Amino acid sequence: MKVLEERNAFLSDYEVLKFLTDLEKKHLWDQKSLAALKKSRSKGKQNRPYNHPELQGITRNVVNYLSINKNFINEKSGISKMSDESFAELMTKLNSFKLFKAEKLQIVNQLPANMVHLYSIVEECDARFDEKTIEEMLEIISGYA
Amino acid sequence: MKEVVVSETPKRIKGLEFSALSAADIVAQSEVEVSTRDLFDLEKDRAPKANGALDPKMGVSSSSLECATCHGNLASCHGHFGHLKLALPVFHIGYFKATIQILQGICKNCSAILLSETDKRQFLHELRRPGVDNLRRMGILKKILDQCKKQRRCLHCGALNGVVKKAAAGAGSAALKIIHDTFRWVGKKSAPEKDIWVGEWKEVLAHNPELERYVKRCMDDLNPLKTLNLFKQIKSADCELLGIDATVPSGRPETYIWRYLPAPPVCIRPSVMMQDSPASNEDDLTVKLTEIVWTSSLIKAGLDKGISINNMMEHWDYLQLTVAMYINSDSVNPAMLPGSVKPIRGFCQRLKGKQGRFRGNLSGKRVDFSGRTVISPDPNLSIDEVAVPDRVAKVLTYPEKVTRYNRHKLQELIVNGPNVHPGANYLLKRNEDARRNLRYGDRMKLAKNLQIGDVVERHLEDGDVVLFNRQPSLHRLSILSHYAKIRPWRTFRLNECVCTPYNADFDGDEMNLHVPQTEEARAEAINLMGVKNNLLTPKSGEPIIAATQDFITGSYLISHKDSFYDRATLTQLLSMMS
Amino acid sequence: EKAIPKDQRATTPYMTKYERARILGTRALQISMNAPVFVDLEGETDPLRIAMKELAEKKIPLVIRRYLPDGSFEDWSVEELIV
Amino acid sequence: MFILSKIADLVRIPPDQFHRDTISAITHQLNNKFANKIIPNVGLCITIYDLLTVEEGQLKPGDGSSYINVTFRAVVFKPFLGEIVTGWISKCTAEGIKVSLLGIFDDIFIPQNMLFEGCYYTPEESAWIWPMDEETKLYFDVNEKIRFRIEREVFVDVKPKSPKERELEERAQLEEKPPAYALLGSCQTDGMGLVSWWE
Amino acid sequence: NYMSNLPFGLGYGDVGKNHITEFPSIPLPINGPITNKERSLAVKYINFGKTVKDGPFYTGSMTNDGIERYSDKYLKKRKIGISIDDHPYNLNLFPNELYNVMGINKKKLLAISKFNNADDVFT
Amino acid sequence: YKGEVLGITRFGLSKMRDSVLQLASFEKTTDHLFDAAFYMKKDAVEGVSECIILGQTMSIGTGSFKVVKGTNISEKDLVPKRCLFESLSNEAALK
Amino acid sequence: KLVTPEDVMTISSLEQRTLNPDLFLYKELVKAHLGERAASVIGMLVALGRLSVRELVEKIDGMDVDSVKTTLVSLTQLRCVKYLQETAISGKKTTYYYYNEEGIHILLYSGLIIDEIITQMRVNDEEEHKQLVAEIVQNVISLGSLTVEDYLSSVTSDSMKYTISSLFVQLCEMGYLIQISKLHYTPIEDLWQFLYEKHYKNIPRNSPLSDLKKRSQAKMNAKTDFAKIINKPNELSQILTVDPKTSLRIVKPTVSLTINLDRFMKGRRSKQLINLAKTRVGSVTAQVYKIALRLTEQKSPKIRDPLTQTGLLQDLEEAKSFQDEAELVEEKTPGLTFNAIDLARHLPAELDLRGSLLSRKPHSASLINSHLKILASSNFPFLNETKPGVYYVPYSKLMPVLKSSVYEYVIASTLGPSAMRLSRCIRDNKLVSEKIINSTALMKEKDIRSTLASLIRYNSVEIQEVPRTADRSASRAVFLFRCKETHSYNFMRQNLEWNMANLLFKKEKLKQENSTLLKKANRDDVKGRENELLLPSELNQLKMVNERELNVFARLSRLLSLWEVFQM
Amino acid sequence: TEGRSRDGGLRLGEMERDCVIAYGASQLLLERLMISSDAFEVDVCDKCGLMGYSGWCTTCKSAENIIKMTIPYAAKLLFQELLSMNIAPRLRLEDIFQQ
DNA sequence: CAAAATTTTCGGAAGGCATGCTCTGTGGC
DNA sequence: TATTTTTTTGCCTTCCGAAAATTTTG
RNA sequence: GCCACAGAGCA
Ligand SMILES: [Mg+2]
Ligand SMILES: [Zn+2]
Ligand SMILES: [Zn+2]
Ligand SMILES: [Zn+2]
Repeated sequence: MKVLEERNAFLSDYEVLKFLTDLEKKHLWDQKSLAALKKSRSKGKQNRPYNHPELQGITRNVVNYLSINKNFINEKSGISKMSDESFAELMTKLNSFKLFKAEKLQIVNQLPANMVHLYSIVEECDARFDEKTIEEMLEIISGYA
Repeated sequence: MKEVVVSETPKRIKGLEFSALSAADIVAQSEVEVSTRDLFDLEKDRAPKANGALDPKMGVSSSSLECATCHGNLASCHGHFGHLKLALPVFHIGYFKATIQILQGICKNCSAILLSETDKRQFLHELRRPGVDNLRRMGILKKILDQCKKQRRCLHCGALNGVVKKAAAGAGSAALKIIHDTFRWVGKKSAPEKDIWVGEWKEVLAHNPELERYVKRCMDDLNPLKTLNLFKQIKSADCELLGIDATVPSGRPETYIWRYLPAPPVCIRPSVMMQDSPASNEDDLTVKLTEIVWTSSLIKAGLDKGISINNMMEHWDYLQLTVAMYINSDSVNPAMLPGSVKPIRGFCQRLKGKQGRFRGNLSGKRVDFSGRTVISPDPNLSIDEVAVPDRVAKVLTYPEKVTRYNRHKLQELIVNGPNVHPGANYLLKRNEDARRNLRYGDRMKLAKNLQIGDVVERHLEDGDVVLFNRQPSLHRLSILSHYAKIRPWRTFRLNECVCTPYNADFDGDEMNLHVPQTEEARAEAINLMGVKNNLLTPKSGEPIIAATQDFITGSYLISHKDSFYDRATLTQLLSMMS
Repeated sequence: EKAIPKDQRATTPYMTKYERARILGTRALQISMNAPVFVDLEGETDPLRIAMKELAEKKIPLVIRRYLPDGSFEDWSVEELIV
Repeated sequence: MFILSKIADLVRIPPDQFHRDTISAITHQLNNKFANKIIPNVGLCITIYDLLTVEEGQLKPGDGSSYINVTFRAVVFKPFLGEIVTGWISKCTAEGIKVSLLGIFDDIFIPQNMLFEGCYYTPEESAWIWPMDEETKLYFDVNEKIRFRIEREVFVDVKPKSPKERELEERAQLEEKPPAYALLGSCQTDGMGLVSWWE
Repeated sequence: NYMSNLPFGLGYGDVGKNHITEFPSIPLPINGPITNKERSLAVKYINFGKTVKDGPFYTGSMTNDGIERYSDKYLKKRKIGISIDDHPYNLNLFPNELYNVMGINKKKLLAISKFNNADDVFT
Repeated sequence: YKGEVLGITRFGLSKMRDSVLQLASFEKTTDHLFDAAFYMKKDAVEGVSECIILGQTMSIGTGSFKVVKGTNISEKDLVPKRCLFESLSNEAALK
Repeated sequence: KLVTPEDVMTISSLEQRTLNPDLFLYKELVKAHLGERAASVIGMLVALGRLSVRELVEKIDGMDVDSVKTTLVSLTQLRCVKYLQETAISGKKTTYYYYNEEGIHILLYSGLIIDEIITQMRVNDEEEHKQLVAEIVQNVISLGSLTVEDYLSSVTSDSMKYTISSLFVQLCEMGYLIQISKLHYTPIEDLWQFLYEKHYKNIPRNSPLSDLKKRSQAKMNAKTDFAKIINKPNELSQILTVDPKTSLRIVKPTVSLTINLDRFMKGRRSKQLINLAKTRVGSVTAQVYKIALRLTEQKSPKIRDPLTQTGLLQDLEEAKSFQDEAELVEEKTPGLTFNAIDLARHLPAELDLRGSLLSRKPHSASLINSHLKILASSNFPFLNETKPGVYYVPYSKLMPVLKSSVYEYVIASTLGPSAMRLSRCIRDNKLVSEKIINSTALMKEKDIRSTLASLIRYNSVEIQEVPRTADRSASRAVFLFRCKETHSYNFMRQNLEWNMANLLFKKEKLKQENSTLLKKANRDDVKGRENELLLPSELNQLKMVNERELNVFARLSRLLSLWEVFQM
Repeated sequence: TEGRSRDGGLRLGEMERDCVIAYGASQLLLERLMISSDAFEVDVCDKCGLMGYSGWCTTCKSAENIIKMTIPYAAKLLFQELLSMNIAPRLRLEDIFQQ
């Protein structure tokens, strides 16, 4: 085991969520799939889920973590409802602004609606953006693109 | 979560790097220092003694004790080393000739090699060629030694160098002594060392004239301590010309002089139990180790309390002889020791001969799943078939792994049991580690619960590949591969067309039957060592498996010109051959 | 970089006896560990005879990597080799 | 938060898995070896993303399993420095507070030095108090949603002890270890702490 | 037996142990307390070791992440250290094969250290 | 083949063969082993005898080649997957 | 209680006892001052002798050609690597790199060198020349060799530049700074081999002289050319240049100056002789001897004759010629002989000489003559009389006495005064028996046996076995004892080298263990404010670490005072 | 063991080993002389070459370089005997697969 | 040129080595 | 304690004075 | 049980 490169690419939470939901659909790991025949149905024979418990546990934990809302008054995280077209639109909107790759990645991962959260993600907001640009960015992130 | 990724890579052996252990390497691998002569303490029902030659930390010799280092029984313990510090250094009997060769190439006054820088550079250039093999290296080193012997006086100092040799070249303590004749090449040129020598002897002869007769034989002796201190100040750049690689810390001449003796694990010198319970016989290595401890303690106590110098040197020589017998018992006469006769089995005696490690346990060794039986003829067998007795086939087993293609067969074999011949003797489950005997189980629940990865040791049945061997193996056809048939008459049976490669005749001959336990070995035996694929000897390509006596004569009588058969006799003969 | 291309293969195209023995042993060991077979086995249970039937009509998925003394090797498909 | 790591590995496919597709078998072996495990000096691996190059399967003499040299990109959980993240408080100590990312990684510790200024811990209520203003009735209650900022990524060795020191320790236990991956949170900026506080 | 014969000086009680220590017990007289002249000599040693440690000829042992942040500005550079090819070499003292790595046509700066007058070792 | 007539003896094999364990297993075991230890020679495990002694496959007969199982993975099946964030993000507007 | 082999391998120096003292010392010094790459190169050169760049690349794992070339440049600038360029018969040219003890000893003696420079030129009066001399010598030692123009390019004050130039001239006049050249980078043996072969070829072919006559003539020509080449550094050829403004002597600008190790070792030998004379003849007479040795120090004979390292001692006649030449140069050198009048001008004001002598039971010439006659009439040959009133130091006859005295007193301090008595007893009558020792040296027989058994372990006493049987049995043979000087001196030199190397290894291990705290404490803002900016526990650890480092360096200096006598 | 009175096994001597060598059957020789007689799983250190116990090297005092291998027990016995004779047969290991 | 140091030759002593496997019985600590 | 036999044969190299031969000094 | 010794089998 050798690590050719520590960082090959950056993954947003949307990409990981979509990939793991596709993996759960492929391996029949979704809550609907287990509710169908895994429990409370007799005809579970000849159709079996993927046996690996460790991967199933970690993918369930990750999908539960990325599914719930990290930024709310207290139910969905928004990236679950987001699609490829909305992601591309959000990329096109945020690329026009005066932001770095890490800041854009954190904006995608967390999707702020609170104002102080957007203060926290990008540092020296007052020394880089005026109130109009900050309000425009908050409007862009508000609709989840 | 928190587990770290483990990566195990399969590996083989690329090579071996022979060397000698330094003091730090000997102590580092040690687990206890042997500092007690007594093997057992009489106050604890003859338990092994702490810091002794049979210390438990060095392993266990019985099946009831614990190692107290790895906490394992006799089966699961690899053995651990101890170390023993000698009071004074002694010469290594194995490296004695190497020590003499090193001393013959260095100045005995400043430990510098007796070579000019031009010759040194030329010999290093010869030694560092890309294509140098062992023979060329030994030749270059011999030339270096011969050139060093010709150097009458050193280069860095003006010291006179004589000839370094053994004291007597025999089989006693004098055979383990090095003398340096300094004034053998002096001639009549009035060397300044000769003036000091004659001044010394004039000064000492005024008090003891009786020594005057012994002045001629008096030479500069090289005791192990002086040799060690001389080796300690050898420049590392000159070690390559003496045959030693100085790039590693263990590549120094002083490594080849005994300072720390590695006491071997007791798993390689076990105490042999006898028929008498209170007493257990000990290996010769352990007794010699205790003797070495006793002599070194005696030497140290004599150094501390100031015993006479003759006794000191005598006990030093006794320690040298004891370590020499501990390594090679045939090197020195046991009668020279005060205690002493059958010579002990040293480490050299365990490695050489037909009964040693190499020719008795490494090149050839006892194998399992083999049988030996008298042979008798059987013409009805095919030439690639040997008949095994039913009794032998119930002992020699083949481990078949349960697959999707042979589950029912192995279930039937498990049900049949160890007594009925088409059966099995042992079963090893996939998740288990110890095979279970089928002579005690239910034998019906085991068959029903036969998994898809279990290994069942079934009896030798028909079609099994067996190696058939006659012990005077002269050519490769003396061991072949046959298909097993099972017959009830307590003898091996092979076709008489096959007894010619074996050089075997049925007048009391016994042959051996090996059963390969691996699919790869089975396939290799049946495809490369088969009787069908070995019908021609590789000596000349001529057939070796063909008609023998009583088959040539019958064929000649059939094919004789006055042999006429009607249809009844013809048809009977044709049914007889098929 | 040590792989000789298929066009410039210089070793013999015939399967040696050692290659046959090693191939049969490897396939028998694989079958003994519950590998799928590509033949219509007629009640055979021994892995060796199944491997022999597999080699009989060239239905075995292995290649021979023949190592030249210099270091370069040479990949030959078993079905390509002549037996 | 999540990055892609390119790793070369040697996978052992057993001969009973030959009926499966080779990509699926390689991915299954890689998930046995790597999933939900700590890659040293890299982080925590989630799932094998994809395979880039696959070599020919080499066979060891004496085993029918096929060994394949496979290069793969895998999704590994590596929060970079300065990235903020939301977790749930599991337990609070005198030295600091412990937060878990909902079962993914329960090894995040926020100490006193990087926490809110003036915070103090009192055992009876089991929470940390931050005197921000006159309305200082704010508690770092357990099982609550906190936001923090990653400041240090610490790796320690998984070096085992001596054998004898292992049986004696096991015998004493019969009669806590440093995690190989850990992160240190911080609360040195407004907006960290409880998410409901900055509503 | 190998055990019967004993030297005259020794007895049975004092032999059979073989405890040779691994630790020496004969010290040189150089281990006395330090003096003022020796203290000045020692701080001269320390100063020379430090000034060779950070000099142009060190050749030492044989978090810079690729991520880009706005904190890169307002962050100063560590040090513009002197390299092996930034020294006024006397080319008559060196072999011809070493000319490639010394930068024969480059900027030449002589790194001259300043002597520390006080014994700045904290006691 | 070494330039001279060696002979099939202990002395001849001591010059022909540079392996240590092969010579040690024939004759003069202790002398050869101690000479190897003193001269610190490296013995490559390539001969049949030391392969038997160490218990691994010899390089003659069935060990002169390596059996390789040809994987059926095409290049088309090994295309990199979609990495949306690193592709759609650009830093043209800083700089 | 019992100590495990784990504890022995951990807390003791058993792993370091298996290392050659030369290699261990050189590698430790280079790793302490330079980096680990230079340490690897120096260690490989010590282990394998001379090597090429390609051989160093192929022998050391983890270094390529450029890295090896860079570290060879770094070592060559500090004069830690000698080199020789040689051409093969086929025409290929190869550079072979050696190791020289000169640069490693410069690294080892650096603070002692700075202290000797500071003390020797009598700048003890005030402070600014203390600063300038210390900084220029430290820069010269640290950079290996530097030019004066490049040094003065960093100074902007004209008066400071003038004082620095004058101090450089003062250093060059008294021999401490010399001109570096390819002579200091070529081996002595290779130079003598080249000269001998050149003078052998210049002998005409078919000469009437035989082979031995040709060899003798070539040896004579090689010896005179070698003497000229060796003494060429010391002719003051770099100082003859005068500045464009008159009445000022300056060192040449483009010349490269280097520190002279031979002059420093001459000073160390003078200090050792003063310390030896302080134990035999008074304290005022010791001061007179000190002034005499400081005066006749620059022109004194070198510590080691380079011709002795050329491999020429295999001929006994060459050994006698070297001894006679040494006895000639120590006497007939014009600057070595001195009178009382010569020493009268160099006496200090504090020295009185007035009431120091009693004839029967102000810097005058008679009192100095009386003191020098006390020095010359002592048992140790501190001074000798050629003609009456003229004195010279007998360096050929005084230095074995110094070596023997230092060796005997080291044995006295370590193994006891009885060890001194036994060693000197065995030395005085050369070959002795146990009974003759007991009669001649009056002490108990068991004490004699124990003491000689202890002395045998350190090569002090060698056992001569005289056998009285056909087989050399220890019971029937008779054992005499002799004392060989060279074996014991070499053994103790190696022992002191190992102790110095082990001390440096312990210091480096301590610094590597406390590296974080030492890096924190040595920062620019932290320094000078350690009490304010550091915790009390870190302050106490820094206290202990610095005290231990100072003790290590003090013990190193004391060892160096005890080890250079056997390098004489 | 030796002899049918101690339920012993038959000896595959030098001549039979050499005949199997002449046939070219490497796997059969490995099975007969290692698998069926004295196979032994041992710890080998990759740095110092010496063998260890329980996944631990007593010389380096670390478990980083321990590798599981299978050798004949006679080889381990020979290595320990040589180590008792001041000979160090340090094994050097390499990967089976070229990678 | 003949003494004298050096190199090569020539004997005699000293170790090392000598088929494979297999089966019993007896004796001594 | 001291009288006192061998119980295969052939081949081989290394060591080491002794002696012959050659070189080298004076 | 260990160690030697002795005999025997097959070319
Ligand atoms: Mg017969
Ligand atoms: Zn154990
Ligand atoms: Zn010498
Ligand atoms: Zn190790």
